Amino acid sequence: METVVGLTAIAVALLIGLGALGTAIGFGLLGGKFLEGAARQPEMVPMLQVKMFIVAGLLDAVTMIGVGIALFFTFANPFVGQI
Amino acid sequence: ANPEYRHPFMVEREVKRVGYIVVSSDRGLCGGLNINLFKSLVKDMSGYREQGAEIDL
Repeated sequence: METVVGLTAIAVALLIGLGALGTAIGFGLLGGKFLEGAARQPEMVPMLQVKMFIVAGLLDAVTMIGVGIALFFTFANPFVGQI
Repeated sequence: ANPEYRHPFMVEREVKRVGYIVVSSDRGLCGGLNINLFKSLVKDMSGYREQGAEIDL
């Protein structure tokens, strides 16, 4: 049984870690274009900020499916029942 | 297309100094060409002299 419990801790770390890595690089790309666009014309900032949050919902979609499943593997455990 | 930059020529500074480029002939035999021009130059220059502004030519 210790293999199933130990490999669940790694699965949780890979599932949260690969989401922490992708969201930080993915928003640093988008964020830089938002600051650049703000510098080109500060009159369009309120509109551009709303457009940035509209893309933020597509960018952080699947990374939260892994943070939810990882927090569901630390407290609950669907693999222990399967023996 | 590029609102981020405005060249100093495209923005007005409301201060007291002005410049003029005056075009005139080299030869004579003109039926009032330079006389009517200098009359208009002096008319507009006086508005700046009276407003306290300096002039370059």
